[PDB]
Amino acid sequence: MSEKKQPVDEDNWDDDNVEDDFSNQLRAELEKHGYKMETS
Amino acid sequence: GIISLLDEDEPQLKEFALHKLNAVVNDFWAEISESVDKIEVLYEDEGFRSRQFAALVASKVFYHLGAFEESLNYALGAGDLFNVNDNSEYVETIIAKCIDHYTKQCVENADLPEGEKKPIDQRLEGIVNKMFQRCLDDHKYKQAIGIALETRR
Amino acid sequence: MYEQLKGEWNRKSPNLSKCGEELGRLKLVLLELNFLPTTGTKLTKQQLILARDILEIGAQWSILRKDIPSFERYMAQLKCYYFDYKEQLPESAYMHQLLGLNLLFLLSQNRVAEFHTELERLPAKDIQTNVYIKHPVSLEQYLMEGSYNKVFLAKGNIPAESYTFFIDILLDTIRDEIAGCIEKAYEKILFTEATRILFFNTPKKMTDYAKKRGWVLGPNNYYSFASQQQKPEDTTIPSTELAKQVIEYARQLEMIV
Amino acid sequence: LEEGKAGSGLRQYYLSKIEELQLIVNDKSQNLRRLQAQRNE
Amino acid sequence: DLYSRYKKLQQELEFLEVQEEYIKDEQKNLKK
Amino acid sequence: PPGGGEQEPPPPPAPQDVEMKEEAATGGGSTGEADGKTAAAAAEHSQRELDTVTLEDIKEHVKQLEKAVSGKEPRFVLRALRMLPSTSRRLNHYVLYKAVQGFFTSNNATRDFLLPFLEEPMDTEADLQFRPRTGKAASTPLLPEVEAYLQLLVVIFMMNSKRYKEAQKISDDLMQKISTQNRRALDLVAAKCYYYHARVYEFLDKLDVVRSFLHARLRTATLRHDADGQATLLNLLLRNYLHYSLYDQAEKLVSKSVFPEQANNNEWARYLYYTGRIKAIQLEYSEARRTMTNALRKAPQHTAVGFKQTVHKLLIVVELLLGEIPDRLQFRQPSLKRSLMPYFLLTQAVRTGNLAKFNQVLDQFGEKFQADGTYTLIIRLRHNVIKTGVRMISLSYSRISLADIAQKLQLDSPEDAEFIVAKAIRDGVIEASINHEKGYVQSKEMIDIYSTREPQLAFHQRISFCLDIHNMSVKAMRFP
Repeated sequence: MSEKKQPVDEDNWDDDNVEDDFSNQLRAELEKHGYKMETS
Repeated sequence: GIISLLDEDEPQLKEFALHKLNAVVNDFWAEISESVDKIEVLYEDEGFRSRQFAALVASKVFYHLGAFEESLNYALGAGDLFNVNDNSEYVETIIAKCIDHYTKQCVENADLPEGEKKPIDQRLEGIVNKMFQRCLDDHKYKQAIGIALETRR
Repeated sequence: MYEQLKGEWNRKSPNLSKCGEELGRLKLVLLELNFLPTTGTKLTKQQLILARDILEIGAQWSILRKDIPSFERYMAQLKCYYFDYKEQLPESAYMHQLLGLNLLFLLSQNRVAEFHTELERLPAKDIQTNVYIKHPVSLEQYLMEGSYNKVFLAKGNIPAESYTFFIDILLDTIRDEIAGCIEKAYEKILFTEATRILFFNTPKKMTDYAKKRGWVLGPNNYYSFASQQQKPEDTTIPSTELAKQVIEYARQLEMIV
Repeated sequence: LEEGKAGSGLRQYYLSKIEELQLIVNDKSQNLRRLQAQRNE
Repeated sequence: DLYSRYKKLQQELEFLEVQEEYIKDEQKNLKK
Repeated sequence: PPGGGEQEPPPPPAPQDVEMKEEAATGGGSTGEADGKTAAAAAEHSQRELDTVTLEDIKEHVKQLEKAVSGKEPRFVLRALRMLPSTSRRLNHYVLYKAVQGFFTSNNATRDFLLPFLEEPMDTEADLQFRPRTGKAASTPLLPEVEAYLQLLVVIFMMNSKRYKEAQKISDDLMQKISTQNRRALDLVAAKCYYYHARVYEFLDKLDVVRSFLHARLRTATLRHDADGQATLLNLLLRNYLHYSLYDQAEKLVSKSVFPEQANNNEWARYLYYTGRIKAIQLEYSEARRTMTNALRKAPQHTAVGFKQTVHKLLIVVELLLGEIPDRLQFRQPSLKRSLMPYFLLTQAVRTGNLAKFNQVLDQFGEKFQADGTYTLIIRLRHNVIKTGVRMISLSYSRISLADIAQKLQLDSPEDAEFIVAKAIRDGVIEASINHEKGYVQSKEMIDIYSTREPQLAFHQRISFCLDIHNMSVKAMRFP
């Protein structure tokens, strides 16, 4: 404005929530998905 | 936390208490809002010598809360200590409100026209002509007739 | 000058007669310096520090005598002393837990908004130090669990001090919550299983609960019958307010119009 | 005068507050009179 | 002087007060 | 030296053009606006005054120094002089100094020279009509002067500027009072100046007595004359009262009123931000979520700069405690992202059902939360993390074992497995019925009531809001 308080101090986002779920969980993932095969 | 000091029985602490109130009441006007209910004890007690001044701090906290007629209620039984102060802002606000109340009551009183009259407290009507003497002393002649138009009497 | 004041503090008091005499002795100071707002010359607050010590023990005597209004009065005085507009004062050894006495009592009164605004003065300091304040905030952490059992493990070891009178109130105010929060809704709970939470051996508190709850008392077991409970449908009861809401809703359509 | 010169400040404030309130009510009357001019059109 | 205008400024308050009833009633009949 | 020597002359006349005609056309226009119309206010040059103050506050302010245009500070504060027919000759004197600076070098007098300068409106005797024009001609050098921040010996001149402004404030309270109209143009200035009060007092000492003065002003506005002033005074109160314990929480309930009408526009919404944090301390989110969201949608268009981003920092806090939170990178700003990185990892681990993941973020990133004072949420948010985990596991599993559920949520013991569910049922978190023998926990899915109650409750907000859009459209449509 700049008056008063402030001088004192589809889209891809909806799916980017789920991507954030993929970031902290199960990586992507390829390698682990391929490593779980020979474990048992 | 000065509100809890009102639980003490001796009134000698109550005079010092009100002496703290009126000094810090500008910032602490909100701090007396929840204490109103404890002020009722000091105003309603007849053996309390400072009730006259208890009504002053009550009328101030009701000035902060936006209470008008409610401040008039304590204004009446606040004694001589209330009308003795003509200084600063608080004296004109209360006489404007009290004369508004008084003049609507007097337009009603002239419509009786007599008989079954409403009770008129000597304090609310005494400050009328009493502060009218200011217009006679200052000799200001425009206001002197205005008050007599207001009371209709 | 004046005194003798702290001479009765080390010895404390055998009864409430010396305590009342200590308040009558402090009444003279309250007539002279009153309570405030004397800045000074901050040396005029030295005897106010000496008054803070006997007010701290005035709250220890207010909880010792169990009186509620006295405790909150003396705590208002202390809290205002650490809230005084001059923050430079000699450090009080009781400054820590004297906030926790009123905090644990406040928690016995169940005040949610005042709890959090109590710690608003020093948020980073209460976490890093003052174990006496770290017990009530861990108690709150355990109250969202809730506890119940974790608090029963922490209630064995408290420094405390003077929290004995408060943790008894905390005791009862938890124990009725066992009964309130167990049902609704659980199908059944075995006898000795509830006896593990009520502690004791075969208390009469569970008999009084067999009265208060009611509810059911079964052999070697218990029951939420019947059933889970009262069976709300609610059938035609909500159809009244379902018509009623549409009444004023249509009124809003007519206000357009 | 204290009755007075400064008490007539509240007194005449009733004139200015009534004229301010009435300036709102008169704005609400002006914008509503455009209605009547238009409906008469 | 002061009280004169004090009693002069509620006139248009009441005049426009009945004007509200005026405009409100007239548009309702004008719709018919 | 030749290059810079020839680059010194061009700059100074650029302000000496615009800044000369700026408050002469704006102040001189508001001079005739203040004599009549004076409706409302409006005084549209008051809004133009906001634009002008913000105009110099980017470029060029007042000074400096610069050894060129520093003579404008005594220039505009001199020569009222005195009555309007005598002011024509003085308006010409302002132009004579342009030839003085064009012929010889310009004279610089500031700092200790400002004491008689600020007292020259009192020496001229007098303006004499417009206190706000003298308050603007005295403040306009003083307001950007705070940008020096030299802190030595000129801050007591800022105290003298509050004293001189208080003289102009005694003249503001005594004069007029009946259709004042100087107060309504001065309430913007009493606002800005009081914010500059707190600005200067933040660099030295908090103001305990200036709040006594401020509250005298505050309560004295009601009822006699308050237009736009008290809305700002309440925010002055709230601003340092939110930073300074205590009780100020319930102080707002006795102040309201509201106070209507909301002004100035966004200036009211930020008030909703301050009280949003306040009402968050009472743990009520439903009242807090709306006041937070309204703050952001009611504030256009920026820039600048970071406070509009911080209000959003605290916006999603109450929603995180709610348990229902949208992903916050839709509001992501290139200047904001870099600031909330630690904070963003916080909400990232909050929405998850892992408790250890959440306890790590407080350890590593608590150092940033100390500066924001946001630890008030970090104690109460744990309740929401456990409630989130149990919600997930409730809908995602038909029948769950209480002993086997503790390993995933690091619940660590069998006993609290019953406790979380006990309060979950008590708060209506899960409808499942639990049997204690082993014990086990079974859950059931009930519906069909569903769209009976929930959509009609939303419709009550939807339709009322749509008819409000209709009323607000009719209001601005009927003006022509």
